Amino acid sequence: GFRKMAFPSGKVEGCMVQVTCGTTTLNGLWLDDVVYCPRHVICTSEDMLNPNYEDLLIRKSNHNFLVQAGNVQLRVIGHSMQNCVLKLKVDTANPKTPKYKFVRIQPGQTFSVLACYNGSPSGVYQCAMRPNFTIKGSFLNGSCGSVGFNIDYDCVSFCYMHHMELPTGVHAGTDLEGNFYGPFVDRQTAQAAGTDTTITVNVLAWLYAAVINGDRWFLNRFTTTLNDFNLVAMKYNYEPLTQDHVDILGPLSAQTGIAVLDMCASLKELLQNGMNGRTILGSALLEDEFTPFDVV
Amino acid sequence: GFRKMAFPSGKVEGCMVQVTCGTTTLNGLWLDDVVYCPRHVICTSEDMLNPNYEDLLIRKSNHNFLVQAGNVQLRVIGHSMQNCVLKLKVDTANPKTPKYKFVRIQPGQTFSVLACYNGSPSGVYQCAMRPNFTIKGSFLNGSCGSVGFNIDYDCVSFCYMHHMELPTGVHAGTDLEGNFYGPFVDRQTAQAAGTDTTITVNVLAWLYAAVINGDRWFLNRFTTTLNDFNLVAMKYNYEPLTQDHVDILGPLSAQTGIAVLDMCASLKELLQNGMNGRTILGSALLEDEFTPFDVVRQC
Repeated sequence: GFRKMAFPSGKVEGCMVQVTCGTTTLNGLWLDDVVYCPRHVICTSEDMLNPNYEDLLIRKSNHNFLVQAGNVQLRVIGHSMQNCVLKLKVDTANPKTPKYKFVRIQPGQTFSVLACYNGSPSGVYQCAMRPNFTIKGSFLNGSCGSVGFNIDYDCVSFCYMHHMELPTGVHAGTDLEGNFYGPFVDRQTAQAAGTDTTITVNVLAWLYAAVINGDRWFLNRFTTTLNDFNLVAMKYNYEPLTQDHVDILGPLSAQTGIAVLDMCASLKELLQNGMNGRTILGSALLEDEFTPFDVV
Repeated sequence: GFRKMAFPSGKVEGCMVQVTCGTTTLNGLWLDDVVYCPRHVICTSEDMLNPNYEDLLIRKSNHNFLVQAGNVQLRVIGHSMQNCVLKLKVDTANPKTPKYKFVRIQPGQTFSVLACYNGSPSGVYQCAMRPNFTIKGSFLNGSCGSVGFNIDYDCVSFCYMHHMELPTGVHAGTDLEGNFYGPFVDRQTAQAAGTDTTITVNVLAWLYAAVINGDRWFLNRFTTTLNDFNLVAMKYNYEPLTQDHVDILGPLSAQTGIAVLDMCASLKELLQNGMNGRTILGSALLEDEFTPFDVVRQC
């Protein structure tokens, strides 16, 4: 918990391509002989109020789509839709295609984002899917989109594709089968995310991290109960805690000797009172974007 | 300036190898037909207090060094020391060598770090060189080193190579010509970094970013002198502002309508009042790891 690290992006950098239809250019993902991108790329400024993606797409032809892989143009030989992602079939398969799978994550899980600006991968950052199903991303100077992923050995797990900025600085998107995370639609219309909350089990995992790293000043002699803790949590805008969360933290409790409900008592008192001038793990903020697995 | 973003690491990943000497294995950088790595790889555990690097190196021959680029073994055909870096000549140039250059940075400047854990690249993060010439990196689960860079257009600027964790959590290292940043040496003797101060010019550039994104609540009607600002800033462990910092921010004060010394007056009030509970650019802390250059790119 020293610093929020992202996975190295190299395996993903060679899958990014630019996709143009009309005036709209944005980022696509090129795997085997298929390019994936948000289906809203076929829309024009006027289509976006309330489009019929079915209709507009049947009126589209292969030569309407310009796909650039660097300075190499890819010829589109087919297209289909799968929920909110358009699949463009291309003449050539990507020789840089890594071992990969598509997965869907849950709120509270973390991943790395390779962000597009000005038509190329330009930034990488680590983040978490919020409980309101948004991502607190960087959108400055707009964007050309982004892809979220994890690396598990040689295998890349793609878990997120960006579709839109929300009125707040946050982002919403889909998994790679085009299913949205959260209660959003890919139209131009009033949409606001639900209330965000702090991800409690990650905060706990992060305090476990500090104790391992020697920061121990917040421990106290007391315990609490799930029910007593959860009533305090809801008051402070923190997610409830379940027996599953307790189970998942069990390794950290057995390694450290601090029971989970004993550490919840520490977290309970940190809410009500605060850090004063002491810091945890060199940070004076409560971090909730480190998962248990991340602390390892 | 919402998220601290790092540069995509791929051009650097193709350059990381693994140098072994005796029982020590750590990360090296393979550019053209040279491998660069910390000279202390030739050190026995006994030698770390008072190592005689010239004595230790004259006693090595080329096949003492084991260089592995993933699965391939590279063959060492010569070696030389250049300050605190070992240069290992190998018989095959790296076919993945990017356009690159070696630059020495100054404190306050930012760069991305590709961190080696368990013999391979495994994490990437963005940081600044602190004014005491250390990095608040991340040291855990058996580091094998790291390499710092910026990417501009398509050229990689390599600026940092990690050598040691200091007894604090911070890390210290050299540029790629082997000169240490700061007053450190590559021996395990008592070394302590000077006080870490806040990089005043980066906070100001951040604040300008926040005005540009429409946050204005911290602004006040006052202005200050440079010498009065610096007198107050020092009592909070903020670096002093120089005239060069003022000029460098000029672009932002033009775009924004707020003079530099106007914005300093607002920073003075923030330090005196705290943020209450409010936030700037989403942050509840004053952020000092974005440079004016970083800020003028996004804004």
